[PDB]
Amino acid sequence: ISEFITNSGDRINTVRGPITISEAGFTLTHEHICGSSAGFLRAWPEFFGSRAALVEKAVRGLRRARAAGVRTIVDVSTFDAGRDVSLLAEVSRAADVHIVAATGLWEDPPLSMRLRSVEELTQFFLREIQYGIEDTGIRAGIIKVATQGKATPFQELVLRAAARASLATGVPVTTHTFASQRDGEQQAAIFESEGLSPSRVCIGHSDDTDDLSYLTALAARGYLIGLDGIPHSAIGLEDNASASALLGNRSWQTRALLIKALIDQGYMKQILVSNDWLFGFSSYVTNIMDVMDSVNPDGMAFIPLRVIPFLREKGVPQETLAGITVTNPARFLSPTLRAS
Amino acid sequence: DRINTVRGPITISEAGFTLTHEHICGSSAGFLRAWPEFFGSRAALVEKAVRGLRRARAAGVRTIVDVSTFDAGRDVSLLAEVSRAADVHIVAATGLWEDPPLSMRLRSVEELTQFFLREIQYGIEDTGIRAGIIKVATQGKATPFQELVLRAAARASLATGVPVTTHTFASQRDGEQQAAIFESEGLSPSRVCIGHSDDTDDLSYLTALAARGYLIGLDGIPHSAIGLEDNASASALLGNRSWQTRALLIKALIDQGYMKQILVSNDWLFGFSSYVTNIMDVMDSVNPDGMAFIPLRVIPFLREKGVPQETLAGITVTNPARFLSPT
Ligand SMILES: C[C@@H]1C[C@@H](O)OC(C)(C)O1
Ligand SMILES: C[C@@H]1C[C@@H](O)OC(C)(C)O1
Ligand SMILES: [Zn+2]
Ligand SMILES: [Zn+2]
Ligand SMILES: [Zn+2]
Ligand SMILES: [Zn+2]
Repeated sequence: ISEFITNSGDRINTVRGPITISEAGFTLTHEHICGSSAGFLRAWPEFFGSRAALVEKAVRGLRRARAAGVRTIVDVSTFDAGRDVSLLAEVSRAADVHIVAATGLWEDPPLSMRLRSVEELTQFFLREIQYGIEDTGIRAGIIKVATQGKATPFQELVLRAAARASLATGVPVTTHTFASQRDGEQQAAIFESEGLSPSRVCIGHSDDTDDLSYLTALAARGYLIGLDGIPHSAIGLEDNASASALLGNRSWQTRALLIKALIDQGYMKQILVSNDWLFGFSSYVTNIMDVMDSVNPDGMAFIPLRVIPFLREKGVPQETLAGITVTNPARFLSPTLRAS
Repeated sequence: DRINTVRGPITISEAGFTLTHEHICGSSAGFLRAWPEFFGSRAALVEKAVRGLRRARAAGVRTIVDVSTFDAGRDVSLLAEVSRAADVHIVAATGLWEDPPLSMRLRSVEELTQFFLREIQYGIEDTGIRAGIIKVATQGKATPFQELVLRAAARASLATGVPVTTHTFASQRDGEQQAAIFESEGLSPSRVCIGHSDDTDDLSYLTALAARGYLIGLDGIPHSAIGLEDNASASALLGNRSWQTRALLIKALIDQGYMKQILVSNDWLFGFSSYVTNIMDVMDSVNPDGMAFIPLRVIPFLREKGVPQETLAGITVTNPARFLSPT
């Protein structure tokens, strides 16, 4: 019954305010409006043509995803990935797509973050969840963290501060991994040393690897497996070294078949899927957004328009695909009880 | 004729006594807006900076050059607010310091030139406030990216006439490599201040650069960890040379004939988030005068050493105006 109930119930924070869990609907759990650096969009909007050009590009892209069935995206851009929550709020309103904003730290923290203690980082993450981001009043609904191989000492602090903020607020944790180095195992160990429940943790970029034994072992422990970069592929772009380095040479079909493999091995309930797409991208080489758009014009609509029909023909029932894209994110994003 | 400040353009005669290397807040891009509670609050930081700039003003300072770049967390709206409430001109900076994020580190020399030009010719962010100086940095041998920033700074200076000021590891003679790269771009040494030059005691390094026409930034005079020897982080940042030792380098360059090329400052701040947490309180505990340290302590020290008032006015008024005046 309660799955049909919109006008009451528990709540997820978005850039437009709280929404009920049922309103979230089809949710992409790892996306970006703009992948940048802190303060960069405000200091140099001409890098993106203009701020207005970026807004208009993002609103059209979100409308394309919405027409394909998407109702919510989780923007896992942190402070140091140049998250501008005022941009998210504007494009969410214009496109009528819910956007959940993130706290945490990604792979480019400035000195003012790198020098902080685990206690200080915990207060910063709590601030963005409990008080709001900057002076906007918009509260983060997820905590994003990152490793790229064996964790640095600072990255361990970030992982611990994220676990502590999650336990205190109930909001979930989502991670960036170097999947081929099995980063999720060390992340899991640190999270579990802090008492964090695996069901509150998504081990991301897990479709970057073909090692099913690594993925199923994490899923068997209750971790969520983020198969979040399905359209990332430089096939056909072999003469472009920067695009090949970033997007890899594994096909989207290979990445998507990992979704079916986890389903076949009984781990449907542990799967989250996404595109890891963006509408602006300044933290890499200059032409990269144009290159990515030439590869995947569907943008964030790639999961519903391409991946779902591909898995359907492979025999995955629609109800299973709806469970992965609607129910699984709703359980992930719904805050748990605060500790104490 | 005019110098751009955070309150708009001013004429050369309005600059007056000018501190040429200062910071309202040493931070990181976006950090003040995202975590103002690190500084107590934004309002507390404003109040502290206004009290400090008002004390400097009462001591005779009329202008400071805030050499905080994008990646040092420059918030030009903060600079404008504090400048207005203390009635002290503030010149803002473009360029890049020692902590550029990926979106900067990945850019070409042409792209960086366009960014520096934007902040000088158009304005910083959406504020309409234009930079009046370009800040660059090395810490020993330049990284490949730092070479790009030095060349972009030279190109922006040549296009606009605004000067370049540098951060050095002075004991590694970084000014020599900076000079080499600048001159390979056709930049005049008279448009360049080699900063943190009081961090070294090698007079021959400084005089050779000044004999080539460079300006010499003796800009961290009150930086000293004397009395803080049990504090490893303060000692590493501030050094164990006394302020008197740093100030005597001013007199030495005067005595060697370079008074027209000396620029003096405090390199002080009112907030400081890019280092260890307690550092601003520690620094304030050894120099309560803050930015007033140059007029209240260094000036009398040099006057007792026999430096005439006309020479000290030349260094603190004439030189900064000549340096900041475009082209
Ligand atoms: C800012 C984001 C982070 C991660 O999702 O990688 C990509 C390349 C998509 O950039
Ligand atoms: C932000 C400023 C930059 C440079 O002047 O170093 C100090 C330590 C004084 O911090
Ligand atoms: Zn990532
Ligand atoms: Zn991402
Ligand atoms: Zn410096
Ligand atoms: Zn400085």
